[PDB]
Amino acid sequence: LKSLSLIAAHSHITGLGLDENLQPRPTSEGMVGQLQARRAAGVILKMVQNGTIAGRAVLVAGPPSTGKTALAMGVSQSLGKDVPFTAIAGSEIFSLELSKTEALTQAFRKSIGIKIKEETELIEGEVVEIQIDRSITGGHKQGKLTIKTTDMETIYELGNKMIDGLTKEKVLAGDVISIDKASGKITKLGRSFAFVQCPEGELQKRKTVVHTVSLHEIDVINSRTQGFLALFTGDTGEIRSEVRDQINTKVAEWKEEGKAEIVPGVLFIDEVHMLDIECFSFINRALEDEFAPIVMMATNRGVSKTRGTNYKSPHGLPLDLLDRSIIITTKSYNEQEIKTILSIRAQEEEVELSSDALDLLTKTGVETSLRYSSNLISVAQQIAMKRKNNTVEVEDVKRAYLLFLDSARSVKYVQENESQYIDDQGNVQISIA
Amino acid sequence: LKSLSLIAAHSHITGLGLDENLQPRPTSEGMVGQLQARRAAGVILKMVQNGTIAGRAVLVAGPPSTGKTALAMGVSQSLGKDVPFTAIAGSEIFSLELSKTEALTQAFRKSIGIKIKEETELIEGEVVEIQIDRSITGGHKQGKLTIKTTDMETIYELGNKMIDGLTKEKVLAGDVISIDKASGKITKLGRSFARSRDYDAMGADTRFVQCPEGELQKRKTVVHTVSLHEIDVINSRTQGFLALFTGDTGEIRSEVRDQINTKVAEWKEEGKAEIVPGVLFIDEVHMLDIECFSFINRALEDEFAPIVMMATNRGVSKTRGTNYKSPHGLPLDLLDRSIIITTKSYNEQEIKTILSIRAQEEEVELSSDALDLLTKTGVETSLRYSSNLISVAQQIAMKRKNNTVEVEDVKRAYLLFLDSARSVKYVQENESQYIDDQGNVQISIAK
Amino acid sequence: TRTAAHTHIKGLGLDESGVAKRVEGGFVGQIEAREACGVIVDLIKAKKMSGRAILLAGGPSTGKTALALAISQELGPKVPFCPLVGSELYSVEVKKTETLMENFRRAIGLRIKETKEVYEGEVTELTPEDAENPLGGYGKTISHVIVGLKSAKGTKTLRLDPTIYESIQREKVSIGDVIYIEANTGAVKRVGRSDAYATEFDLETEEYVPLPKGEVHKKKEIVQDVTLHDLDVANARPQGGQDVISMMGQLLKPKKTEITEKLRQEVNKVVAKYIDQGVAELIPGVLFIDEVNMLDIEIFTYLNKALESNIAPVVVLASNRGMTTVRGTEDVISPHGVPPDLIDRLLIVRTLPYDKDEIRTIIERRATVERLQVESSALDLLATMGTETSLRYALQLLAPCGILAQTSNRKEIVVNDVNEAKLLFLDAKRSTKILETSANYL
Amino acid sequence: VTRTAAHTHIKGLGLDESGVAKRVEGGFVGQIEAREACGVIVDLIKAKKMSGRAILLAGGPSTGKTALALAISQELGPKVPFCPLVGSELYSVEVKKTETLMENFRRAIGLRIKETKEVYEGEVTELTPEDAENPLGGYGKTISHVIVGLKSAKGTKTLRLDPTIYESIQREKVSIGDVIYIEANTGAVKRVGRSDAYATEFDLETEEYVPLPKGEVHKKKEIVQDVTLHDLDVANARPQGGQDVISMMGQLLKPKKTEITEKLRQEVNKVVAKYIDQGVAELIPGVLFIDEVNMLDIEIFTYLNKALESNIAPVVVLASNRGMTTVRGTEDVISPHGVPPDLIDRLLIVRTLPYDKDEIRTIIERRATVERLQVESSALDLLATMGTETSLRYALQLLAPCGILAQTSNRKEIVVNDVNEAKLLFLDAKRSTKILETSANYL
Amino acid sequence: VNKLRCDRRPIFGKNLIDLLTKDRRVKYDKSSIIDNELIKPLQTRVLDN
Ligand SMILES: Nc1ncnc2c1ncn2[C@@H]1O[C@H](COP(=O)(O)OP(=O)(O)O)[C@@H](O)[C@H]1O
Ligand SMILES: Nc1ncnc2c1ncn2[C@@H]1O[C@H](COP(=O)(O)OP(=O)(O)O)[C@@H](O)[C@H]1O
Ligand SMILES: Nc1ncnc2c1ncn2[C@@H]1O[C@H](COP(=O)(O)OP(=O)(O)O)[C@@H](O)[C@H]1O
Ligand SMILES: Nc1ncnc2c1ncn2[C@@H]1O[C@H](COP(=O)(O)OP(=O)(O)O)[C@@H](O)[C@H]1O
Ligand SMILES: [Mg+2]
Ligand SMILES: [Mg+2]
Ligand SMILES: [Mg+2]
Ligand SMILES: [Mg+2]
Repeated sequence: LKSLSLIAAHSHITGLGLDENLQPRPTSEGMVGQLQARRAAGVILKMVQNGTIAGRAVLVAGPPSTGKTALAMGVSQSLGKDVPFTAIAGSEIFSLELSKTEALTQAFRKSIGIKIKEETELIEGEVVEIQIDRSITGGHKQGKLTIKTTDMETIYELGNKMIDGLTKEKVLAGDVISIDKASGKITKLGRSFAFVQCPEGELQKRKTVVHTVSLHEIDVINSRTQGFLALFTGDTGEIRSEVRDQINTKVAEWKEEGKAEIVPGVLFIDEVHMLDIECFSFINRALEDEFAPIVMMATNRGVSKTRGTNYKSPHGLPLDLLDRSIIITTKSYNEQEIKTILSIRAQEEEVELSSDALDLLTKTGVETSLRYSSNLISVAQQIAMKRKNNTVEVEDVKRAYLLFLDSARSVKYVQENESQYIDDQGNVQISIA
Repeated sequence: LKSLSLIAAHSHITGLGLDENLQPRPTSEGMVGQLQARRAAGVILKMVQNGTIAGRAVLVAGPPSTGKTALAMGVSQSLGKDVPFTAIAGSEIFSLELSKTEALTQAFRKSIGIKIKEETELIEGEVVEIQIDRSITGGHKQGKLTIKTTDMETIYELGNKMIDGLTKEKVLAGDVISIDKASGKITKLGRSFARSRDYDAMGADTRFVQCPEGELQKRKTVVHTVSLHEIDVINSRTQGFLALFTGDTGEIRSEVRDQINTKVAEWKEEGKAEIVPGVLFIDEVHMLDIECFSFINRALEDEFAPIVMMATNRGVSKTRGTNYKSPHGLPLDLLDRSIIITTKSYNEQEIKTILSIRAQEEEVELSSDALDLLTKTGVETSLRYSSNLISVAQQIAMKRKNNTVEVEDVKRAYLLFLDSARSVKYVQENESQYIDDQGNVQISIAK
Repeated sequence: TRTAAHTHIKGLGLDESGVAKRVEGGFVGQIEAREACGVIVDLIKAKKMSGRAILLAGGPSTGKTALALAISQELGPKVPFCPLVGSELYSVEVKKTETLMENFRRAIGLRIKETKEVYEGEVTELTPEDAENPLGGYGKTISHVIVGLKSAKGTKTLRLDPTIYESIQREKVSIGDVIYIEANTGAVKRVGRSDAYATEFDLETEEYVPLPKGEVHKKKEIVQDVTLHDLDVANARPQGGQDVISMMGQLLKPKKTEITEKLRQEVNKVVAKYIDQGVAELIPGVLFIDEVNMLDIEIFTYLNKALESNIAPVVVLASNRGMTTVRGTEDVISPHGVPPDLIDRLLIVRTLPYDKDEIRTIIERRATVERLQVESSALDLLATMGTETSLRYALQLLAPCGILAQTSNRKEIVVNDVNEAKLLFLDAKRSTKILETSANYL
Repeated sequence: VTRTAAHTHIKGLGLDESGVAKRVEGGFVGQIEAREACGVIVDLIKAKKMSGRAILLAGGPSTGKTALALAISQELGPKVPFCPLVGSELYSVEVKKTETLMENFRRAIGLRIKETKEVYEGEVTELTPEDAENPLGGYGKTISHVIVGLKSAKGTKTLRLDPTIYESIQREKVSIGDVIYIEANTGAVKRVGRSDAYATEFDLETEEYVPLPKGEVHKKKEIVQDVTLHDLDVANARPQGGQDVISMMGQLLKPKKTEITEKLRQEVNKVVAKYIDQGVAELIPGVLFIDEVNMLDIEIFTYLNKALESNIAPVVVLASNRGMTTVRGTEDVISPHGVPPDLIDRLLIVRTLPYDKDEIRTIIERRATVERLQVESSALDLLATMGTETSLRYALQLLAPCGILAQTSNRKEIVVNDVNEAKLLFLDAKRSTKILETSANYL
Repeated sequence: VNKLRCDRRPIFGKNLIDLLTKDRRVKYDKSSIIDNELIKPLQTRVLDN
């Protein structure tokens, strides 16, 4: 149900918070402000849910500490389960073992899922009697068992494999057991009287099971006989393109036959501002294939130099992708918006804040970065814990502020004491005298 | 004498010339001069022998051909055996298979040694005859065998598991075997001499041994000297013992390292194993990456950190991996947590004494005027340039078959082989003939 | 009894919920720094946050690593703590991102507690109990098996279900041999013959174990801990005796591979399932990185991405540089070599240089630790030297003075010994001056 | 018939018993000082006393540096190991350069091994297992011994073998009538084949036939095979024994170079020293030669200083041609011959002088005589003039096509018209550069 | 035979066969835990998939 969860940066964000008209609410689902950006994200989410288009690349922009990564996390949350979502960093593809093109291809393939469903009969009932006829140093053995439900009760004669199945795991009369006839798996639902009610209705019922596996797993499996281990150890290298083409044809014909359905997902790349020209050139052609997931790209850099080239390009990317990409911009944050963000962060961490404390935290997060206050809140609560009161006061926040330095203050102190610190040229002064 | 006796650059030096008061004699143990440096080396040696201190870095400084490598070799010789002493070069750590940090970690782990003692209870003795009642009762009828030594012999009763184990590795009596008291392991030592004449061609495993003497069973203790790095290598791999010889350790993870540290601490607390601090010496450390320097700075503050000594003949120059020039060729942070020992260039008297000791080392006798001329040449040239001239002059004298080396032979040797300055002058005078930096060169003499 | 620039730090030197004392736990001065460190210790002990990063910056020899050692000591051995260097991440075998992620996972720990009921003792006898079969038949039917257990200061006999016959036949244990039986799981495990039967044979390949002490029925609770990275590597690495992959691990070289995210998420899911039953208890750790100025810009970007994960533990960074350029970018200049975006994500803790009196106190405390005694005049001279050249030079010079005093058969160091040390051993400044004043390439 | 490649006309340094080099000897002319120095180095090598001594010889291109480095090896003799090397070959993909340099260093020094072995060989007349009737309690069923008779030309003999050798020969699948080979030391048994006496037994037969061996049955002999220490280290690191499936898989895998630890070399040194003390072996120092040392990196140059101070370091010689140049891997360090100053301090410098016009003419004459070609005096003088005009190697290379040109006209002598035609058909570096200066598209 | 026997004797294990197992020997007992169900090695994953 719930995986390993701890209070992180984007724990509070759960969904975009949009209406039926795709008009964002001022404060909903942990999202505050950024009305146009949220509306664009909702449009993209609706496009992904439609699933009738492919190869669409969207780049989000804005200064640091603006919420682009938060917007992507909200998009993932609103996307729900059953739809693949891959979030990777820019530097993740620089693999020493796998080619960068191969890593990008694997990332693209991982975003597309495939659903296959099948019907498996199930037999579940309460054990009445178990009888196993064996022979010491005799070889062949026999067995008989009686199963029971609320409505019906019969004796079943077991095969040779069933004897091993019921003997590998201890099975008694007081156990409630469901077994798949085709699969042969034996499951112990619970323990009856030696506290679970006996199964009702028919003893044997047929139920449908669906297996969801991303396409990249199919490529890895069919790449080599020993490639299945690479699905866990990650040790696969340079899968032949013919394998990918055959897999694409098989997937297309499966979708045509209706045996399986494909679920396009979203590939998210964080800090795309750093990458190589080879990666961009490969993406230019990879986005044009039929099985291209919708790609979201984030970049906080300005007009800088693309890695692998001497010249400086706008937005940190060459114009080739910018021609074929869609740009969503983000704006700064108002003081009231910062106050609401801090309040929602406190509510997420169940920390009680004084009104004056909240106002001064908002003012210092307006002067400094928002992340500074969003981090200082927990330390202020920890300090207030030492005073044996469950409420953060102005004095606690002031003590935390003077205890922990901001970037600008630290820069000023370093500049005032440049002799003490290590110079870029390597010179440093350590003697006090 | 156990090592190969080929004469190397540092062969005359043996130990240190210090006394019980740590006063260096002017000429002792094959070393001349450098009284302050020798006293510092003796202090460091006593520091290492104390063993209660660890994680200290000492620097050795001096111009080329001053005695830094000789001082390190003398320190190692004075330390003697049974104490690890790893001597590596700076450029050695650059490995394609292993990361530089892992190479430094392995070098540090090699320099620290460990002694482990083990006790065994063994019963070794020639067997007289084995009888088993396979027909009277059948199926481990509690057979009996007699074991004989040169001083004593008894009869033992054998159980079912004894018979089952003895069926494997069949014994036909008249053989010397050892049985384990704890696990009951059957080990065949060797046959007796009475079986030597049975055939004319023996098997590969066939061997003959004498009858063991003394008590039938003995309690003995064995002490092994294995350094840590071997322990980590063995623990890391299913068969790690081969990785020592092959050298493909495979970047051992730190988890195994901390497990080994905990095991060693537990053994030390139990008293089974004792720790023997060693010395790690890095030569020509002037060349190294800055990452290695930072890793050394961090790793010098660990409990299992052997004393590290480094040498460098470079002045204020550029450090590898950085554009800027640092003093002494090393970053200042490392220089902070270090002690620097400086060595001064030798004097003419010191040079001639060293030349005399080198000539005596090579079983070469020299004329007085020949020695004076060699010292005069080595004053203007370097000291290291004189030893090769000495060897060549001895070869020339042997060619002339006239006892000691004469001044004429030394002059001829100097004429035949040029010094660096003379070669530079000759190259500059004929710069057209040699290949220039731009690749341009002139071949034809005629213009 | 070995010390290396440390081991004289015992905790943070704080008090019971207040400002740290002037001298405590081998700490002198820098009250604000260790107060903040104690606040951080309380925060991690809360075990609620995730991905909280702090950074301390200051001049060389200002106790930057000492504070990290102190917080590591204060946390306790049970809490995981992984020291690391900036140069650690550059690995030939696998990309740097994988190594950083592996270290992150190794920082997080996990504790497992289990209770077991044990019935152990010497096997007095084994007697089946006969009863009438529910279904008519001429064959023998057994309803219970009677086993007697004998131990020191207590013996008992147990009546068990007859299904224990398979286990007792498998263990090949007959009579007068110590066995172990679990209450609910059943089954039996032979541990060795009773020591009283050792003399029954002249020779024996089988060890004899003494009878268990105390009652035959025991209730012991066992606690085991392991980090998440160990679970991941055990899941990924194959094990076995004769399956083909088993010696395919042999005749080859096992090397680090980029572990997939699906394996990590499966491990997380099973860990969550087990912890929902109360058997498990997750404890976050602390990751310590030194010389963070040496990290590549790509590693900085991946750190920025990873710090927002829901499982990322608390990391602590140290740097002794100021206005420098981040490695991998010739134009970007940021304080301490950390890119500005990463600095925006953490908290900066300042560190201040010490004074002459603090230096003297440090020297005297170190001398007490090193088990050697100095005079007041010698101590003052050493403090003046440390204030002149550097603190670390004075700290390193201690052992040579002890050795020199030992050579002179003296127990305490005098001014003459420290003078001999100063003339024999040089510091950085004199060496630099010699290099400047010499033209012999030295 | 006989092939010549810029060499093979040098049979040695050509020095008298007093060390004075003759004007013309062993395909060499001039360079008396260099030849005397090389002879001194040869004597030092044969002294087998010094270790790690290094010399370096420097000069312009085509000054005889490679010729001297080959003549010294020729004078040394095939017994003493001599491993030529080029500075570029050190950089290896599989292992670091330092490991390759150390491996070559250990390859340089050699060692000879003497051991005595006795062999029973001959045609198998009969074999007979002997089973003892006493169970003795210790075994169920085994053969006490096996009696095998061996026949050869000088006579016949019978043998008595323990069950291990019998099992080995049974595994060898040998019946009566097959020539076998028994080694007394290790008990090795190998089937040479069936004796030729049974060739006519069947009309056709897959098995080959071997003549009956000489010697009575049993022979005593010793082997004086000489093996360098690097082979010992490789064998220790890469064992060949074992019948395990894992061992076969390892044998199938390609042999990758690995950093042999210093501990293994120390153990090899210990056992070698023990054997040489016992007198069963003798150690012979070798010579390592590296050409174009300017191609080496600064790291290899630094490690050479540590390597040359080792105990078992052999004599190494170096060749270079550049003058004031920058060491590779550095930025501004300019040193003579592209060698760092410390290494130059550690070694000795030998200078090679250029050649006079008369010396060039004599070289051309000697080379032409080696190639078994007839050259007219006027044509030879013209060749000497044009070689002095451009280069000696140009004339040496042009000596070859002139023979084909003469053969085409069926004449057996080199004529001025032939060499002129060759010069027309083949251009030297200077003409190529001059025509390259004025051309449209890179010429 | 004397020479062969004398030469076949000085065959020394470089370190040991008992040192190896003595350093493998972990004093920590079996301490069976749920780690058997927590590890799920590669072969089990192949089998159940
Ligand atoms: N609308 C919002 N709702 C909640 N949190 C926000 C919002 N906008 C920004 N943030 C916070 O600002 C921080 C920085 O935003 P993010 O896009 O994740 O990284 P950056 O903008 O610094 O690249 C995040 O931790 C996020 O919690
Ligand atoms: N005290 C000494 N007595 C005799 N010879 C010495 C002494 N010190 C140095 N040498 C000589 O100096 C040489 C080593 O010089 P070294 O210190 O290696 O130069 P560098 O400083 O460039 O490393 C050796 O050949 C040795 O003979
Ligand atoms: N309060 C203190 N008490 C005692 N020793 C201290 C104290 N603060 C720092 N030190 C000394 O400073 C050293 C730590 O140096 P550090 O500042 O970590 O180096 P860097 O600046 O390179 O990280 C330790 O060896 C310790 O002995
Ligand atoms: N003194 C000489 N006598 C005969 N041939 C010589 C002499 N010097 C050089 N040569 C010839 O020059 C050719 C190439 O010279 P080489 O030594 O390779 O040039 P470098 O010195 O540039 O390596 C060799 O084939 C050799 O036969
Ligand atoms: Mg962001
Ligand atoms: Mg040296
Ligand atoms: Mg530090
Ligand atoms: Mg040449």
